[PDB]
Amino acid sequence: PSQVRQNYHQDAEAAINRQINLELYASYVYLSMSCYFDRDDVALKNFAKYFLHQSHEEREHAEKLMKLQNQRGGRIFLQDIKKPDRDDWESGLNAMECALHLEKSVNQSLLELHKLATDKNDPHLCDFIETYYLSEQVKSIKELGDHVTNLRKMGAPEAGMAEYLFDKHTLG
Amino acid sequence: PSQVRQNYHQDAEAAINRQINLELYASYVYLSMSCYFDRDDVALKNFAKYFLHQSHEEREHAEKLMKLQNQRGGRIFLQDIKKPDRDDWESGLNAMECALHLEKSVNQSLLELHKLATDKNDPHLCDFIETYYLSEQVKSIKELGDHVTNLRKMGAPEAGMAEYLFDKHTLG
Amino acid sequence: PSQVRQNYHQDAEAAINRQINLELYASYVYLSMSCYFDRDDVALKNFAKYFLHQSHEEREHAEKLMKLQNQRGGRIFLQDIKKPDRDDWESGLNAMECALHLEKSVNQSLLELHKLATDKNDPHLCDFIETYYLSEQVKSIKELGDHVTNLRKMGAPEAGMAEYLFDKHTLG
Amino acid sequence: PSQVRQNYHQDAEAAINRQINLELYASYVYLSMSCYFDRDDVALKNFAKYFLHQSHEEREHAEKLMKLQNQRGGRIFLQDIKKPDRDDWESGLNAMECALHLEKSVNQSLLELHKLATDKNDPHLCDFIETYYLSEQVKSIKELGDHVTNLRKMGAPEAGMAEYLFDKHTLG
Ligand SMILES: [Fe+3]
Ligand SMILES: [Zn+2]
Ligand SMILES: [Zn+2]
Ligand SMILES: [Zn+2]
Ligand SMILES: [Zn+2]
Repeated sequence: PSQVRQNYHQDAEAAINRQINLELYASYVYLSMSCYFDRDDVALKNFAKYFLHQSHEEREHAEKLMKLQNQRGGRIFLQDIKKPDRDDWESGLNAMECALHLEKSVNQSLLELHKLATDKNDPHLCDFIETYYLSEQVKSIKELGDHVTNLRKMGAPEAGMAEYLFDKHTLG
Repeated sequence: PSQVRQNYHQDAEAAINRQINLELYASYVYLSMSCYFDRDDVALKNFAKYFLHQSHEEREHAEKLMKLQNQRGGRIFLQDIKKPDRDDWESGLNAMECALHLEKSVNQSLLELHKLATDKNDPHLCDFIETYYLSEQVKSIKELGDHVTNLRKMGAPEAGMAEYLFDKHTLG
Repeated sequence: PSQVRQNYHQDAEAAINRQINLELYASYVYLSMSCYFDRDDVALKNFAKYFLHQSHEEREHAEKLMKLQNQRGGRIFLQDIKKPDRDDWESGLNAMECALHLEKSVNQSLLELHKLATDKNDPHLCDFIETYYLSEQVKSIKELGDHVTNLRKMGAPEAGMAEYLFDKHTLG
Repeated sequence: PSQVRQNYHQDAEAAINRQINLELYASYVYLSMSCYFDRDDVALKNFAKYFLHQSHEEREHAEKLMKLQNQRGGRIFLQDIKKPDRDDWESGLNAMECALHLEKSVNQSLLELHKLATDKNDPHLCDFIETYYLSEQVKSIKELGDHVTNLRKMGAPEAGMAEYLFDKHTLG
């Protein structure tokens, strides 16, 4: 094995590779969303900016897991990054709902990774996930839930000014 | 011919004179729009500011074509600047739709000028159009399309707050 | 069609979507390379930094094509991002040779896109490619060729100090 | 018991005392290494500086465990600090290999301490180890593995310039 490897289970290595792919997939979904709001028939620049930022953040998350894998003496194996489930995201409200679902899915994967690390008595990996991933996900989920709540109350998407004014006030 | 003239077709010279007139016409249309929004019964100051800026930009475009004509040793021949098609522009949404149409018309003229320059093997003129006109037009068209989309979604012109709030948030 | 669309062929739209995928693929290849040099048994930090920068640049290139597609009124359709051809890049010299090949492949695709835009009399798209893609690619190819030349002369990969000293002096 | 003591097992107290001794031992090993590279017949000043820094860091680690022991109401019991296994460390490469082994040994001890804290349901102690010790050790191990890899590739110790140039470029 690698000269640095210590207390690092093959299962954990495999699970980290899976998580890298999921974070890269999430980045790609956000990029798709960002583009949608940049269309001339949608034209919500602050929704576009918000989702592009999220795309860049999920990239960074993937890169930090790659750094971990090498720090522990595992080996990164990349897989195809699947295309997002859709090209047309329908509305600001629908995109925020889809983002909430995605973030909860990523959180579920991270909780399964923590359970594996706990089972394999790998405290460094448990601490890493907690320190850099789990509080970030809880914060993200709460922010997206707040956005969904506000858009729904305002009357989106049927009330035409709702997404416009949300774009200006909350996302601007 | 002029002592500076080289590789500059009489057709191209004539087409540049036509384009000068079209840019001056566009400036005048924008000025008309700007004034409309300054009326006491319309009273949308940021629409007025937006169209006055566009008027000044289209002037500048005309003046840059005049500079080109003299740089290449052509001769500027000015024509009457026709009055705009209307005095009353109806609404913020209607003015933005009319502006989009105008910008697409100007773009079409520039594409015809580029085709002529290409046919006449005039790379300096092709590059000039591309460098200073074609990307400017694509950007303008996309911005106006985004504005039209937003105003329509917000409910303009029948929803009375739509143009008011668009004036404040997007154009302010 | 889109309200902004003018002089934008369906073929060109499709070719831009293909190019977006190729740039995203290139970004992923560079990311794979970057990771490789971060392994404890490779341990060349400036090679890793160099390829991570290239990964981020190719992302940016993809995002600029997405912006173009929306500016012209085309519609972005994303596809799967295929995994790179390998996980183990063998040596600094081999990775630079593979990067040179990749950059030439991307250049070839851009030259085919320019030929299509020329055929379809789309000067804005021709100018865009030239302005933001073709000189960038020529510069990249020349830089990678210079790196390959230097590493080969120095004796890489068999001369053990060659990649070490190149990492320090050229990439540091 | 101490007036502050709460949820702090006698086993944990004993294990912390053991860890204090191990960190003091590691500091002493590093000091020995540092001195070696300061000899007139070895004369690698940046190797000497690197190991002296590591010596001072391992002191600090010991002192932080002493602070913990008193914060939790345990009592520090010091033991002899054994001399390092050798006086002559042979080469820069051999010292880095010996340091890697030592760091892995210290990590193993910390993982055993975390397992004990987990068994004894002592979350404050688990968190302390994770927060200040486990990520520090993973980082140290990866850095030493990278150094060993580079020195081996460069041809150390038989290639006479390898340690000289590594001292200048990596450690300088
Ligand atoms: Fe040197
Ligand atoms: Zn994430
Ligand atoms: Zn103009
Ligand atoms: Zn590129
Ligand atoms: Zn220590």
